[PDB]
Amino acid sequence: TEYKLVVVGAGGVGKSALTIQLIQNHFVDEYDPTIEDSYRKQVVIDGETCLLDILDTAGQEEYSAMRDQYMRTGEGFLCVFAINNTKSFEDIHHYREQIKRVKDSEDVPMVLVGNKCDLPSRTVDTKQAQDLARSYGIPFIETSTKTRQGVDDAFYTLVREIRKHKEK
Amino acid sequence: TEYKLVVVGAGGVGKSALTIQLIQNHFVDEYDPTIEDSYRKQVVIDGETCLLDILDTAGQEEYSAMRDQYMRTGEGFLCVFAINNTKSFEDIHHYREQIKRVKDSEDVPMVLVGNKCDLPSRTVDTKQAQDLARSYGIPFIETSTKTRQGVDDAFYTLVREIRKHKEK
Ligand SMILES: Nc1nc2c(ncn2[C@@H]2O[C@H](COP(=O)(O)OP(=O)(O)O)[C@@H](O)[C@H]2O)c(=O)[nH]1
Ligand SMILES: Nc1nc2c(ncn2[C@@H]2O[C@H](COP(=O)(O)OP(=O)(O)O)[C@@H](O)[C@H]2O)c(=O)[nH]1
Repeated sequence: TEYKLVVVGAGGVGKSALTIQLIQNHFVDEYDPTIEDSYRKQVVIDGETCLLDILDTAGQEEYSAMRDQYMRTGEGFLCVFAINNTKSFEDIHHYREQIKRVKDSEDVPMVLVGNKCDLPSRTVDTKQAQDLARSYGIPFIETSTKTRQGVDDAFYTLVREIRKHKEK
Repeated sequence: TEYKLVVVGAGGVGKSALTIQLIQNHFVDEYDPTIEDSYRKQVVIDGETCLLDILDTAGQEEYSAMRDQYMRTGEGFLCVFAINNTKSFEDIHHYREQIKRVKDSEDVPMVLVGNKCDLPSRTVDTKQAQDLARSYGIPFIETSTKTRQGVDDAFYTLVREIRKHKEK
């Protein structure tokens, strides 16, 4: 019964960087003698075993058949833009709308993430993003994989959102 | 109407290299005024529009929730090992068995691919792989992304296998 987390957003916003850094600080080896080699790696976030996937829509993924499958399988979504990329922020709404459509749900656990908050070349203000998150009813947090600001908190917040959804 | 191709195999066998090289030689821009920016990139193989996905089970993908979803969505599978990696050849059968189980089908279009055939350090003989492919009833081809040997033929053969399956 793992929690299934999906990281979504425009190309180049830092989805891989965020996910790698999370794994780096939260993976453990678990003994499980029912599997071939007797040990498996898992990620534990806020007490929950989590699966992690990245949904990219550009580049090689312009050729993928899997977008809607990622949206159906994911239980909560980190919706990532970069604070120095206005287009990436503008693209968020499309992602959120597609997820809601594919999941046929108005209550999907989500956290809005403004990554690269170490950069001095900001074009998306914290207030713009907070306003967006408030409209959606979801948390917003700024992150940087360079300084580590916010990264753990973004994923832990998403886990708490999934947990509250599952307890409904 | 798109043919959905999935490249599967152990980490490091060359799945990304094969897929990138295929895209490089077969992508086209298509005019489509129904979509946002009026042009979309597509891959055309043997006259068919194809979608391309890579199923990796190790590394970051040890944490993925999506393996069975890739297997359900894919219509044909390139099962890739490397000719200098005996373990990757040994791992093929497990992949094939899982695909058949998930798809609940004895007739799944597949091609067996022995990649890195430019390398002089061979530990998997062509006969070993041909014997495996014959048992499965599927084509086998050796490829190299370094010399380009076989790469186009592997994907074109898979498209023909899917086509014949769809005409049944
Ligand atoms: N300054 C800065 N660069 C970052 C940060 N996170 C990622 N990057 C860089 O942004 C680029 C894109 O990151 P990547 O993880 O590949 O993005 P993805 O395409 O969304 O997976 C890379 O060069 C990363 O080094 C961050 O918090 N700050
Ligand atoms: N010599 C040789 N190396 C290859 C070939 N295809 C891929 N490689 C290398 O093998 C490594 C793994 O390739 P990659 O595509 O990342 O494998 P994947 O993990 O299966 O996606 C990389 O260093 C590639 O450069 C090939 O045909 N010949």
